[PDB]
Amino acid sequence: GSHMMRSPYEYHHDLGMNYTLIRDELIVGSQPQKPEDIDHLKQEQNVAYILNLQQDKDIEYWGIDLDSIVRRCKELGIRHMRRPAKDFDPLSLRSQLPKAVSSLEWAVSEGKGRVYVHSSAGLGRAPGVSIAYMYWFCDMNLNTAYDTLVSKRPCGPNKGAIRGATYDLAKNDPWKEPFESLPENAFEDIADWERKLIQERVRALRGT
Ligand SMILES: OC[C@H]1O[C@H](O[C@H]2[C@H](O)[C@@H](O)[C@@H](O[C@H]3[C@H](O)[C@@H](O)[C@@H](O[C@H]4[C@H](O)[C@@H](O)[C@@H](O[C@H]5[C@H](O)[C@@H](O)[C@@H](O[C@H]6[C@H](O)[C@@H](O)[C@@H](O)O[C@@H]6CO)O[C@@H]5CO)O[C@@H]4CO)O[C@@H]3CO)O[C@@H]2CO)[C@H](O)[C@@H](O)[C@@H]1O
Ligand SMILES: OC[C@H]1O[C@H](O[C@H]2[C@H](O)[C@@H](O)[C@@H](O[C@H]3[C@H](O)[C@@H](O)[C@@H](O[C@H]4[C@H](O)[C@@H](O)[C@@H](O[C@H]5[C@H](O)[C@@H](O)[C@@H](O[C@H]6[C@H](O)[C@@H](O)[C@@H](O)O[C@@H]6CO)O[C@@H]5CO)O[C@@H]4CO)O[C@@H]3CO)O[C@@H]2CO)[C@H](O)[C@@H](O)[C@@H]1O
Ligand SMILES: OC[C@H]1O[C@H](O[C@H]2[C@H](O)[C@@H](O)[C@@H](O[C@H]3[C@H](O)[C@@H](O)[C@@H](O[C@H]4[C@H](O)[C@@H](O)[C@@H](O[C@H]5[C@H](O)[C@@H](O)[C@@H](O)O[C@@H]5CO)O[C@@H]4CO)O[C@@H]3CO)O[C@@H]2CO)[C@H](O)[C@@H](O)[C@@H]1O
Ligand SMILES: OC[C@H]1O[C@H](O[C@H]2[C@H](O)[C@@H](O)[C@@H](O[C@H]3[C@H](O)[C@@H](O)[C@@H](O[C@H]4[C@H](O)[C@@H](O)[C@@H](O[C@H]5[C@H](O)[C@@H](O)[C@@H](O)O[C@@H]5CO)O[C@@H]4CO)O[C@@H]3CO)O[C@@H]2CO)[C@H](O)[C@@H](O)[C@@H]1O
Repeated sequence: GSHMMRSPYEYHHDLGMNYTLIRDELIVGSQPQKPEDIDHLKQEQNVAYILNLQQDKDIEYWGIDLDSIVRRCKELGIRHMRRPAKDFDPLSLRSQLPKAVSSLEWAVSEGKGRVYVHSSAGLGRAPGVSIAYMYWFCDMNLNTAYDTLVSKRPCGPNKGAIRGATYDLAKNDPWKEPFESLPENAFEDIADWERKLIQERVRALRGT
């Protein structure tokens, strides 16, 4: 009916799982709600991996029977991966970014089909993870990676968290140069050695 918009971006769980193709290897969207959403993704999008960024309490709140989703994945040869991060929490997204990205980049490199990256709405966590991936592993800077995502799938993923994760992986002696004491554009882009260091540390998180 008639209604003021709660916030700038709203999650309409009642409209079913939604998603957006961002690059050919990479889909970002909301939680699959049923085993049938897995079949959809296999049949329509050649998805061979699911990266789920939700906590257990998210999954309980949204009433999802994750065991049956995961069972369907196994039946269809899809690999289902969990890397939880807190909802509405940019410091949690930041802390978990490197592990989440290692799972996504591993899957893309394995090459069996597309990767479906999701959180609850795919408005916060999953877009952040995807933007970090395109920045660190697809030879862009942070602003270009950010716009690649939000121009296709509008939302306000937290840029500071991604930039802060880039610092966490790349900066020598952080205690000497705290993130908060550095110019705001710091680590919006990276030198070649930094890009190589970040990639080595991310790939070394594989299977951890
Ligand atoms: O109930 C929830 C569920 O949660 C846990 O399982 C999840 C797990 O936490 C989560 O990471 C993910 O698992 C993914 C992973 O993120 C992906 O990256 C991918 O892992 C493969 C990896 O990319 C490959 O490199 C390969 O891993 C090799 C390593 O390269 C080797 O070095 C060696 O790793 C060992 C490592 O050196 C040590 O530090 C030590 O940490 O142990 C490591 C392994 O013992 O071996 C591994 C191979 O074992 O192969 C990986 C492919 O298998 O794919 C993973 C998905 O399978 O998602 C999980 C699912 O939610 C929890 O652990 C579950 O029990 C729990 O049910
Ligand atoms: O630039 C625009 C916009 O960008 C940013 O907003 C983004 C936001 O930060 C990001 O987290 C996301 O927001 C999503 C959210 O991730 C989704 O999950 C969905 O939210 C619904 C959620 O799934 C439900 O569980 C429910 O949340 C309830 C909780 O169940 C309650 O417990 C309570 O949680 C509060 C908790 O007690 C506190 O500890 C703390 O965690 O705060 C929590 C909430 O403040 O309340 C919430 C809500 O009342 O219902 C949720 C529906 O609201 O949908 C969200 C989008 O609507 O995506 C955003 C956009 O990309 C930026 O941060 C903003 O400032 C900026 O305006
Ligand atoms: O040897 C490697 C490298 O060394 C030298 O570069 C160093 C610079 O000389 C030194 O000044 C320092 O550069 C700073 C810069 O001073 C500072 O302004 C900041 O740069 C900002 C820009 O000011 C800002 O406009 C924006 O840049 C945009 C850019 O306009 C746009 O064209 C596009 O390409 O993307 C950019 C945004 O991603 O933001 C940047 C920062 O994000 O920060 C710099 C910090 O490093 O440090 C350099 C360190 O190497 C040589 O001059 C150089 O040619 C050598 O290759
Ligand atoms: O505004 C006009 C500006 O233009 C010219 O600078 C340009 C550089 O010459 C050019 O190379 C490019 O800068 C790149 C940079 O080379 C690249 O290394 C990267 O910079 C990163 C650092 O890698 C990263 O470590 C981090 O730097 C921190 C640093 O760790 C910290 O200790 C302290 O020094 O603060 C730094 C933050 O400034 O962050 C930056 C990323 O922000 O990416 C850079 C941006 O693309 O572009 C420069 C600007 O266009 C002229 O040389 C210069 O004199 C003029 O000021």
